[PDB]
Amino acid sequence: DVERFKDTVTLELSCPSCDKRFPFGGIVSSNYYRVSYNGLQCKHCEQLFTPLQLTSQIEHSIRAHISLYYAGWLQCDDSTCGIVTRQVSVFGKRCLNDGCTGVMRYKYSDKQLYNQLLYFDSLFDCEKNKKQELKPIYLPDDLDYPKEQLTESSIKALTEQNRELMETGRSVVQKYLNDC
Amino acid sequence: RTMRQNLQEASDVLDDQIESFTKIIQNHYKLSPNDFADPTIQSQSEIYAVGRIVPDSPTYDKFLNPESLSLETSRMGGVGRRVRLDLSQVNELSFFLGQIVAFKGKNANGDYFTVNSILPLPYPNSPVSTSQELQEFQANLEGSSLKVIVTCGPYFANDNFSLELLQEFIDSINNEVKPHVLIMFGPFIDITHPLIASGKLPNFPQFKTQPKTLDELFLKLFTPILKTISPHIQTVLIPSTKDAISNHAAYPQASLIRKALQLPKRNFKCMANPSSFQINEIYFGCSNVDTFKDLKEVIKGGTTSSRYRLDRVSEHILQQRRYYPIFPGSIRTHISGADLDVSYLGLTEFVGGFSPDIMIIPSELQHFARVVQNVVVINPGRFIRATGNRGSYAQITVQCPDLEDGKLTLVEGEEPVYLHNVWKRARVDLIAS
Ligand SMILES: [Zn+2]
Ligand SMILES: [Zn+2]
Repeated sequence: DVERFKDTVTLELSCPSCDKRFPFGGIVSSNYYRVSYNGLQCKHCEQLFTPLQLTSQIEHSIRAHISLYYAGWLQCDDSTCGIVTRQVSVFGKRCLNDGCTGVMRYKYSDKQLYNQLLYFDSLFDCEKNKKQELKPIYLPDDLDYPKEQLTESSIKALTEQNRELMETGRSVVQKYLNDC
Repeated sequence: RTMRQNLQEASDVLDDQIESFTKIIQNHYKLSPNDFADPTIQSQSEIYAVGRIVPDSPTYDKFLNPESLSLETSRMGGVGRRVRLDLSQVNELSFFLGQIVAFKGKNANGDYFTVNSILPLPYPNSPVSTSQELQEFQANLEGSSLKVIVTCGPYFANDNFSLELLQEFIDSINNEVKPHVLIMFGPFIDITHPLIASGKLPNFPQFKTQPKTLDELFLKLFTPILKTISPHIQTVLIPSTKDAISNHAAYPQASLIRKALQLPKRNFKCMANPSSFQINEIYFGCSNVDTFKDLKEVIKGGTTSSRYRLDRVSEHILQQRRYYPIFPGSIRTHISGADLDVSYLGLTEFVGGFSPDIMIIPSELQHFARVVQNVVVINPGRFIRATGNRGSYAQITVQCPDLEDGKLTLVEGEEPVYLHNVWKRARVDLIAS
């Protein structure tokens, strides 16, 4: 789970009122947002997301990823070549550079897509939120590293208070995970 | 089918396109396979060759010309090798990336294939009907003409969630136009709508319980209005890969699930994207990726350039026998795209090898209806414009089939059958919505 999400990218949410953009890492610390007892709250303007305001963005990101995936970019193995192209030879694995012996692979592999969706799923997984098993959204030297750390007992409580929101966010990921 | 992309399988499909056209060319022009040879190597002799138009570099400039194209051969034809095309001896042409083509020519010196002539791909056959079938169809309609209305999303503007225009339209079709069938193309809830994209979704005071997801937004916003379409009007829904309500965001795209949309069985059918079907005798071919916007021709010649772009593009589609023949498919730059699922391009080929009587491929270009090679080609245009101004829709009115009126053509053979001549009997109006 640790290594599985190492190359996934963050879910970026935008605030409906004030338009500030931020990564959403689950019920975890952040200088941008707070999961309060009545839902996801923007720290810059204090406005609460509604469920539809959150889930429409989850779904939009998912679909951006799925669309990139279907763009079908390919990349060559050979470090001295490396070309990226959407051209597919009738021998698929064969590189289109005259004489290059490298192997071609879909640059967004279906393993990567599946991992990206499983990461999104983890964000809205209550048991994982409570056990604090989610991947951090910030490295320690990041200028936006969170100033306040949440407590375990706050996370437990806040997670149960927001169960319904979480499960509904999670169902939107599952729409595409069972279809994969 | 799941979200798997398998390179071997995708390449199989691309190989098979070249091979199946090789057989179509050989049967049509009555040539022997010994007349076909590998154009990627030097010969002293003129040869026939079939292949796919590809760029001459795999990392290529956005803008191609007649000096920067190659032909890709099949695995059996030329071990899949690609050879640069010398088009200098050919004055009139229209090519595009992914096109399968047939040439007569020669590779004189090893590094170029000089095209001496283009063997045009033959147009696919048209469907036919028996006299009995046409008489039943005549009885169905009780004299009167067949009416089919066609709309295409988006159905609401970019800055609001009003379906007032759709309500006005529904009232009109229920109580004035009274068509037999209504065909509605997505997107219904477009995932790239800017308020949907940004999550700037408001509270709806006209809903007792707010939707929590885009699927619920469809049930509260569209379903109640769609439900008001008269049960006498059969209504067909065909999705877009931009439909938030679909969970299959690749072309070809599985049909929506009607029960999930809570639409009544009495008059709603959900079809695949693409799909082909008959309304009475008329064969429809419907596809919801914007071929007309996306197909970028490389052109030479005064006669080719003086023709209408929409005619040329429709002929390419008929020749290629698939609704979106461009490959690689287009990309919107990442936001959206054709999203081709290459392994299943098979399903996007003309069903039965038949050309449709009516071909409907909605586009963001201006609405149009045109006859090309005896096929009625229709773009109904977007139902509403982004700004909220009136868009358009298409009305198709077809004279009732009559074996006595002459407008149907008897095809000669022991078993007597008739060409629908829909183009001779159909009127298409493009109406402000
Ligand atoms: Zn805010
Ligand atoms: Zn290479």
